[PDB]
Amino acid sequence: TGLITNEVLFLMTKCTELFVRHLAGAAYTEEFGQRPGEALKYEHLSQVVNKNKNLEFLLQIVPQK
Amino acid sequence: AVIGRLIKEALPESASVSKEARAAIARAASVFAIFVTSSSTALAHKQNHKTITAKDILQTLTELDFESFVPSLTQDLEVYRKV
Repeated sequence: TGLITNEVLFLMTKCTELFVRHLAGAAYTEEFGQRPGEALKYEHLSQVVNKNKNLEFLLQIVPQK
Repeated sequence: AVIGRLIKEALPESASVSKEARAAIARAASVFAIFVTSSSTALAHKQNHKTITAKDILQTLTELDFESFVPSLTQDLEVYRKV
């Protein structure tokens, strides 16, 4: 395994924050569509994580209570 | 954390996120980084590279079904390299 470049520390930081926006948004949008001012709860996050296939790696991290 | 704003930035006007939702999103983002790192290693490994590159991560992203991400990260890399 080689080292880890700055360009990578950068890219990694940059896409993780895009994913925070993605998971949040996706979770809300799948619950309240576009309706504004709604309250996002844990159920909504475990709901999209159980739905979206690209989120299956989070099935054990965000399980359904 | 800074995740509080990233969140309320991704959400519509007047939306709120419970402390559990945010916590969950935080853990989720953490597993994401580890997972993308891990996968980028494998792709960088199958792509011969000894070192993970900006294109090994962008390829993993898209190969991991987050192709939406790519265009901005590329726009960012391009601007990042000049500075």
